Amino acid sequence: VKQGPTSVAYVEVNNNSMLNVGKYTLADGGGNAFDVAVIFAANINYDTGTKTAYLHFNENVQRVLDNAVTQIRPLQQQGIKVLLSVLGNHQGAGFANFPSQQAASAFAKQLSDAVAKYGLDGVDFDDEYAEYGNNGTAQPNDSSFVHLVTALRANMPDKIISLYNIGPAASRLSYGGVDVSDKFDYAWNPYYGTWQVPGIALPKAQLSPAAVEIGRTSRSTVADLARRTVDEGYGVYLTYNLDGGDRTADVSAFTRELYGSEAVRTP
Amino acid sequence: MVKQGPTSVAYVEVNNNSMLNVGKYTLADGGGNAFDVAVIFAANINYDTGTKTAYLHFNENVQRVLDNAVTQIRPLQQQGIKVLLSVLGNHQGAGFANFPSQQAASAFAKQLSDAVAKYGLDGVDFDDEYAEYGNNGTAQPNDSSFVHLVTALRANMPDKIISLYNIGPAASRLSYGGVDVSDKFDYAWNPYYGTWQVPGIALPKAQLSPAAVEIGRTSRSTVADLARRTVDEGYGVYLTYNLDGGDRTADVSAFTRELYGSEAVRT
Ligand SMILES: [Mg+2]
Ligand SMILES: [Mg+2]
Ligand SMILES: [Mg+2]
Repeated sequence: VKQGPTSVAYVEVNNNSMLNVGKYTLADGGGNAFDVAVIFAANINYDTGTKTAYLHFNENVQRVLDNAVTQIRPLQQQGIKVLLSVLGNHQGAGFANFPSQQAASAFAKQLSDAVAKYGLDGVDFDDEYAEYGNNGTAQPNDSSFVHLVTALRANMPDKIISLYNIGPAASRLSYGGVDVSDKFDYAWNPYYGTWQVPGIALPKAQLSPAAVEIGRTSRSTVADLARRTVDEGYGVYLTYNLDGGDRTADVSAFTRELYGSEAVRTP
Repeated sequence: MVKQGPTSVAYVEVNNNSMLNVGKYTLADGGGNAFDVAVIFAANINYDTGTKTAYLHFNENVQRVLDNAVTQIRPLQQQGIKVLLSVLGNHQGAGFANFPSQQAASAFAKQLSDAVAKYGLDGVDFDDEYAEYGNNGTAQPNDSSFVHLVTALRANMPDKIISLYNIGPAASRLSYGGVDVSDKFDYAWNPYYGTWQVPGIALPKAQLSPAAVEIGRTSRSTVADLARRTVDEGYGVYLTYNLDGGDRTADVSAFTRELYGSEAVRT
């Protein structure tokens, strides 16, 4: 019954629980304050012996996935999609420097295998901390990310793929006559506290020019950025770092503008 | 063998890293410092509900760095590197923009100047985040508090450095009662790491850093691009944040090549 744009919440599972995303609803009965929860974050690692990238989960990320039944399914039951973000991890392998289509495809299978095993709704790409060049890896090239996303989308035609619009991967979305922009569901501004339209050939309904960090970004700014989201006709609103505290006022700061309603907490 | 180029600045999170790393990077051509200004991040503004009076608060690590200034600070100053103390909100309602009166703002300013002199610092940096205006029965930001505080502070230290992290309520409230305090600052920089945003402040370009980079997270190519744009366009400051204890020779040289025409070298 809620109508406005799609709300997104990155959660740093190293410090906080995914379930807090589901504790905020709209006073006027519209539904959840948040539409998408993102687990931050899995990693892309490099195995120097085999000279091969692989998907890696730290102790915290692995705990959330292993406990998907208490840590994920309840959000999904409420209607909240859950994604896994993937980040560089200082080992030289990154989303933009796969040496070949087959190599990018091997990684896509690992991502899609993880989405399937743990019942996830999709994946989010964050191309930072890769440290391209460590362990004798190559610098970014023009084809790696297009190959990777092309394979992932073929693997998961029904799942969400989203882009944290930063890093070398973000500027390499077209290769060999294929622009993979329409293979993403969403793209959003990575600079928390600011408004910045992603220059990506995706419709406005799937873009978040605004990005805020709950608990740090001024409530004045949260509200203004959500008002601009609606005013200019955009369809996504990115938030990061919701914790376990009482953020009713922080959340209401944008639910007031996105949905015309204030937020209430479940406990 | 002197260095010609914009003044580079290094925010150091002392909760995790030592100030001394800032002095560990010199230029391969001439041996000047890669970094001209180190900023201890960060002291706090607390409220104290009894007195109803804001006070300068140091956390365990900041207190340790200041108490041990002889080994953590003086070596940098003796190497020619100025050392500033950042001040940040701390969730207790008092912030730089909601002092109720000139007198109370002047009282907090005396605490800052006193601490500058006691520990032999070179000045103070303002970061107006996390204050949580309204907590403990505090007021919302007003138009006068920050002008009063900066006027009193500059009166206390005519010879010291006062810098502005360009974010938060205080950074839009620089004029009141016929007094514009823009020229009372020595520097003002973009808070949005990874980006280029010229502060809209009535300071000369030589005292502005539109560039902001996080060492170890911002891509080296972005570090270099922003450093090149700083020289082009003619700005006088280049802000870096979060230098750690690892070997960041390639990250530092990424900007020193463009700022000063020379690679950096560690130890
Ligand atoms: Mg689509
Ligand atoms: Mg395109
Ligand atoms: Mg700025």
